[PDB]
Amino acid sequence: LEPPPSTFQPLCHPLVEEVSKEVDGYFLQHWNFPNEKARKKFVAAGFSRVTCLYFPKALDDRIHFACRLLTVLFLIDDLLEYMSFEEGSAYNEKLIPISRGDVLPDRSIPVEYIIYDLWESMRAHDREMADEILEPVFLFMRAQTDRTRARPMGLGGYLEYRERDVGKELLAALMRFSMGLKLSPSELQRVREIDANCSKHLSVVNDIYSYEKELYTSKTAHSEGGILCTSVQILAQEADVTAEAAKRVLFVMCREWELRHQLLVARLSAEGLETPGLAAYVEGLEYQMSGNELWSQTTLRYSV
Amino acid sequence: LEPPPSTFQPLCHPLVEEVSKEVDGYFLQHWNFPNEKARKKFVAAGFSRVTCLYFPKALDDRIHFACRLLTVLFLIDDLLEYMSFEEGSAYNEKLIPISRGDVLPDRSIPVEYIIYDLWESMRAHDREMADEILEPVFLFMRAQTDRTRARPMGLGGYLEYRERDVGKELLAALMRFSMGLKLSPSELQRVREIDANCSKHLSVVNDIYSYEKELYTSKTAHSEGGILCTSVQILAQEADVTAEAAKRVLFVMCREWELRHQLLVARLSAEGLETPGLAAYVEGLEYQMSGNELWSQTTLRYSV
Ligand SMILES: CC(C)=CCC/C(C)=C/CC/C(C)=C/CSP(=O)(O)OP(=O)(O)O
Ligand SMILES: CC(C)=CCC/C(C)=C/CC/C(C)=C/CSP(=O)(O)OP(=O)(O)O
Ligand SMILES: [Mg+2]
Ligand SMILES: [Mg+2]
Ligand SMILES: [Mg+2]
Ligand SMILES: [Mg+2]
Ligand SMILES: [Mg+2]
Ligand SMILES: [Mg+2]
Repeated sequence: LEPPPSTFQPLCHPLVEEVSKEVDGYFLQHWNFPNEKARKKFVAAGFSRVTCLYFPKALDDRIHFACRLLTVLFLIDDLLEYMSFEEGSAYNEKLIPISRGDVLPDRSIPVEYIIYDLWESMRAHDREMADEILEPVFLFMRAQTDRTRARPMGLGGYLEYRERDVGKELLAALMRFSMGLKLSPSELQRVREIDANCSKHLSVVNDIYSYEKELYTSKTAHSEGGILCTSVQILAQEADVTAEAAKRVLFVMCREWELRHQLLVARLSAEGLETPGLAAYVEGLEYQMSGNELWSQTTLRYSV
Repeated sequence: LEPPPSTFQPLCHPLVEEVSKEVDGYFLQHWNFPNEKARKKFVAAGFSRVTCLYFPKALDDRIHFACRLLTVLFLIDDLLEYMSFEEGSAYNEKLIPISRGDVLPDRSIPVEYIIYDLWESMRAHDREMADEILEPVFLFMRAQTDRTRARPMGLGGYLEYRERDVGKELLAALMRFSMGLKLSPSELQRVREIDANCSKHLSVVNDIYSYEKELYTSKTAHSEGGILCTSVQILAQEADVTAEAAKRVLFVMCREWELRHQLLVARLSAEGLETPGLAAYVEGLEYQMSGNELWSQTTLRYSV
C-alpha cells in the first residue's frame, strides 16, 4: 500500500523515549495481562509513541498524562472486543464515576485504580483543563458499545458516528490540556467545521491500517464486540470492489480532506477570525492527522 | 483534470465519418430543432462519434442503426430536462408502444415517426436481435423520470439505480445487435458480474465529465427534469468535499473497476468458461468503457 503524497510533515514529541519507558513500565507493573505474549505485544504497539506523534508540541511535564490516558483507553478498546454491547456498556459505565473522582476504585481491580489515580493526578496538575476532557471521554465510551454498530450504515452516516467512536473530541481536549492551550467558547465554535473534517481523516486512516486486525477480530472475537464497522468494508460493499481497492480509494479521499483542512484554515485567517490560540490549535490538528498516519504505518499492532 | 493511467485503449469504427454524415443528416432533416444554434450544437456533440467509439467492431451494415438509436435517445434525454417528472414520464410512455410497432406514429410529430421507422427498420434487418433491445430501452426510459431521482441516495443505491438510467442493458443489447453477436441465456448469465462492474465505470466516467453541464442545467432548467443526480454530487455529500475533489476520488475508483474487469475476465477464462462469443462480448464491453471515456474527454457537449 503506497500512500499517496501528503504535504503534512509528521513531528514527534522530543521526550518520546523517556516517556514511553516510564508509561509502558507503569502499565507492565499494574495492568493484568493474560500472558507473556500479550505483554510483549503491548510494548510492540507503542501506545506512548502514537501519543507523542499526536501531540508533538505538548508541554514536557504534561505529555506523560496523555500517554497514560491513551494507553488505558487502547487496552480497554481491545477488551471490549470480547464482550457483548451490554457487557461492554456495563464495563465502561463503571469507570465513569471513578474517572470523575466521585467513587473510589476497588484497589484489587487495576482498570479501576489506574483510571482513578490518573484522573486525580490530571486534576492535581490542571483542574480546569482536566475537567474539560471528561465529557468528551464519556461520549466516546458510550459510542463504543452503541447498538448502531450492528446496523447498516452508508459512508456519510458512518463518518458521523465514527467521530465519537474515534474519540475526536476527547483527542482535541487532551491536545489542549497537554499544551495548556486555552480557547474561548467563541474560538471553539469557530473551528467546528475544521474539527469535523479532521475527524474523517483520523478515522479513515485508522480504518485503512487497522482493517486486517479488525477483520481477524470479527472472525474470532465476540459477535457484537468484535463486529466489523469500518469505512473499508462500507466502500468495498457500496462500490463493489475488494477491501484492498477500497483502501486505495479511501487514501485518496484522505488527501482531499488534507487539502480541505488547508483551505478551511486559510479561510479562517482571510475572514477576521484566526487568533493566536486558534492558529496553534489548527496546526495541532494537522499533527494529529500526520502523526496518526505515521504511527499507523509503522506500528506492529497493525502489521502483525 | 488529469485522468489516472489506464491500460484500456479505445478503438473507433472505421466508417465513423460517413455514418456520422448520414445519421446527422437524417436528424437535421427530420427532427424539430428550434434554431440554427441548436442544429450546430447537435452536430458539435458528435453523437455518431460516441456510438462508433462504443461499438467499434459493429458490422459495417449495422452501425448506422446504433447511431440512430443513440442519437434519438440523446435528443430525448435533453428534452426531458425541461419537463416535470410527470411530463417526462408521459412523453416516454407514448413512445413505448410505438417502439414495439404496436401503435402507429402521428407523422406530424418527428419523435414518433423517427422512433417508429427506426425500430421497424431494425426488426427488418434482424428481428430476433432487435426485439432483444426493447425491454432494456424501456427499463432505461422508466428510470429517467423515476421520482427516486428526487430523494436522497448513498453511493451504492445510486450506482444500482444509475445502471438503469445510463442504459447499461440497452447498450449491451445494442452492442450485440450491432455485431450480430448472439449469446445463449447461459452465456449471458456467466457474465452478469462483468456487466454490473462495467455499468459503474460507464456511469461514473460519464458523471465526471458531464458534471459542469448538469450543474448548469440544474440551476436553469426544470427543477425536476434538470435535477442533479450524479455520483459527483453524492460522493461530495457523503465525504463533505468539493465536486472537484469528488471527481478525483471517483476517477481512482474507475481504475479500480478496470482492474476488476480484468480479474473477472481472467477468472472466466481460467475456469474454461470463456466461449468465443463471450470473449468477443467482454472485449466489446472494454471498448464501451474506453470509448465512452475518450469521447467524454473530447466532446464539445461537455466542454462548452
Ligand atoms: C485512532 C487512533 C490510533 C488513535 C487515537 C488514540 C486513542 C486511544 C484515542 C482514544 C480513542 C480510541 C480508542 C481510538 C481507537 S479507534 P479503533 O478502535 O479503530 O483503533 P484500532 O484500529 O483498534 O487500533
Ligand atoms: C453515457 C453515454 C455517453 C452514453 C450512452 C449513449 C446513450 C445515448 C445511451 C442511452 C442511455 C443514455 C441516454 C445515457 C446518457 S447518461 P446522461 O444523461 O448523464 O448523459 P449526459 O451526461 O446528459 O450527456
Ligand atoms: Mg479497536
Ligand atoms: Mg475502537
Ligand atoms: Mg481501527
Ligand atoms: Mg443527460
Ligand atoms: Mg440522462
Ligand atoms: Mg451525465
